[PDB]
Amino acid sequence: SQVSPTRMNLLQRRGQLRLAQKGVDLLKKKRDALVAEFFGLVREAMEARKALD
Amino acid sequence: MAVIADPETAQGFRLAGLEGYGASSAEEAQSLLETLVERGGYALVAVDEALLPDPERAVERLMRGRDLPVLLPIAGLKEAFQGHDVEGYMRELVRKTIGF
Amino acid sequence: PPGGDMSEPVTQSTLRIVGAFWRLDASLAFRRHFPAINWNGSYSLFTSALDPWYRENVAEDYPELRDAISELLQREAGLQEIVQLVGPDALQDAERLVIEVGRIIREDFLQQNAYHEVDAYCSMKKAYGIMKMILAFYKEAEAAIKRGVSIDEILQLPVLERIGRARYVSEEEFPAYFEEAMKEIQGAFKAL
Amino acid sequence: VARRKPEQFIQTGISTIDVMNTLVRGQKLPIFSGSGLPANEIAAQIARQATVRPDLSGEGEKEEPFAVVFAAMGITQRELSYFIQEFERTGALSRSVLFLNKADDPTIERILTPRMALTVAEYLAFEHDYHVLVILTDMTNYCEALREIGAAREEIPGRRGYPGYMYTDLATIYERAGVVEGKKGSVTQIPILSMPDDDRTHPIPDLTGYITEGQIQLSRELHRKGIY
Amino acid sequence: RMALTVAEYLAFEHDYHVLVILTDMTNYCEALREIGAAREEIPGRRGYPGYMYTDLATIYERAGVVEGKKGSVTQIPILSMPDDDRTHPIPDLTGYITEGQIQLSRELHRKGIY
Repeated sequence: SQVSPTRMNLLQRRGQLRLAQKGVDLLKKKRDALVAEFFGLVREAMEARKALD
Repeated sequence: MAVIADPETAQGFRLAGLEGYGASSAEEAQSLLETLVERGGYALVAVDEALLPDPERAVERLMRGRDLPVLLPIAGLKEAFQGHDVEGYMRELVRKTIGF
Repeated sequence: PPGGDMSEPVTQSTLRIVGAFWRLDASLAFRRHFPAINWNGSYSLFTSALDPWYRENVAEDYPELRDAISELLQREAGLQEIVQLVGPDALQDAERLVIEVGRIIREDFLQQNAYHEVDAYCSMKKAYGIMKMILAFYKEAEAAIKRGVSIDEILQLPVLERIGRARYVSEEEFPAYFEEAMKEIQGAFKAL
Repeated sequence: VARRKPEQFIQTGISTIDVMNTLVRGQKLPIFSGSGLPANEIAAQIARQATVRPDLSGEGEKEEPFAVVFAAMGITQRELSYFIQEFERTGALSRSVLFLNKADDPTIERILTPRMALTVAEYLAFEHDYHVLVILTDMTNYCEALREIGAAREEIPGRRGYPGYMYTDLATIYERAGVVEGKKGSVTQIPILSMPDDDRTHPIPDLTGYITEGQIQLSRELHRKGIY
Repeated sequence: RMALTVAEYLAFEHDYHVLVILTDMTNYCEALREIGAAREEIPGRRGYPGYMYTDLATIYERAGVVEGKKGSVTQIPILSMPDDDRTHPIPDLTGYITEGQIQLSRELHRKGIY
């Protein structure tokens, strides 16, 4: 069918890992920042709301 | 604008602060809601929890993106209504991020 | 092995032949709480056939403790991650319960020193009571949240401290400290 | 030194070649095509649409014969009749020399017969001053016969069961072509591969890279849309 | 092997302290292979020899302190890999007898942090 090279490509699939394994390390505490501060705005929202409703 | 709720509370959108002439007409006031927002040229579209749009998804699925003039749940009726605390907290955590 | 790989002969042969693999993690090590054994990456297929001979000679409820208690780590592994990111106080009282017990498992039943020889000497009778107390403290934790007992005062009980002083004696003071320590749990959830 | 820069372009009947690569006399265009993608079939399309350009090059090129050569290294029953029936459809059958090989015809002569035929090309192309188009198609079945000597004998497999004398085996074949500086004839050879899958470490895509300058690839992605 | 045998006599028997700094192990290991291939020893994984181990030991094991002899040789070998990947012998081998590894960052060396 269609299949990729197996010694040219050897060099790229080792480098797959360097990009992947390191890549997903930082992916974790990234999104955590935005979602962390988000909470603040949700709580704080109802502050004036309840009062003025 | 275009804000509508119960009759008594609809009165004051008829004045200033807010613009409006409707009230209820359906479950979520579809008769007015859909037809109106199609143009979307109104200064604000706010649908109160006096109608209660259970499928806020109907408008989003149809609009296919627009934060400009789209319902904002408030309350629209008085029973010492300040319950949009305990409601909004659970409405956010359940579908977006980790549950309560 | 050079990577940690299984596609090398030596590993994928041993792997079936010998029935247990004891992986220690680098992170688990660096904080100074020994052993540093990473559980999801360890296993012992031996345990099955030994469960008869364990309870027979050692203690009757000994197997009953091990298997049961391990559920702590499992519901704690996927809990720490990013679900208690917002503090445990903004979560359910059943998902709190996990870190309340969590204290005793991590400061008592996993903390040890290779620098102190009065805690590193361990035997059946010492380890057995430690794992035991954490069963009897979950049984009382969960009765605490069914009565709506605050998580401020349960984390400040004398009960937790009573475990801590009984890992600083090898096995001599252990019997007398189990007389007092057990019954102390009993009257500190009943003192509240 | 006897070779001199190619520049006399022909119509292959696909705008795509005559722009992007702009195939000219004396030049090779290997048609990279994996397995599970036809290339014997679609090659016949080029083979019948081929026609010189004489009004744009400032001189006649129809004045000196445009004969063509074809030659298979190994083909089936259906593709045998399919070829002739696509040469009978335009009458491009006339003025051709066909040194076909089949899969039931000697397996030793899949690699002997190319070498033979190419020295019957040199005679009508260079010494009778004809523009001869050579098209050699089915270059795996080549490699089948090549394999046999590669390893069974004294010769060793220097890459992928084929001899280590591989370099020569792909040199006398491929080298034939190039515009002469003292003849006005030429051998324009267009190899059409059936190289294994989309691999580039396989002997075929290998050496072929370095060799040609101009090259074109066909793929299977647009081939299932049905575009040709 | 030359300066190896001289070194023994430098740091243990003069009480001096030597620091052996080797560089480029790739060449050391290529040349080796040719020698062994004629003694009827088969080359190893990713062509690099398997009789490497023994021979590589003998250079590195004249390192470590010695009882009563204060002076001893400190070993620092330096070797090359395509991107510091562990998918051939050159690191594996080494990495059993020697302790630690100290790899090089692309970010750093670009910015000229040495």
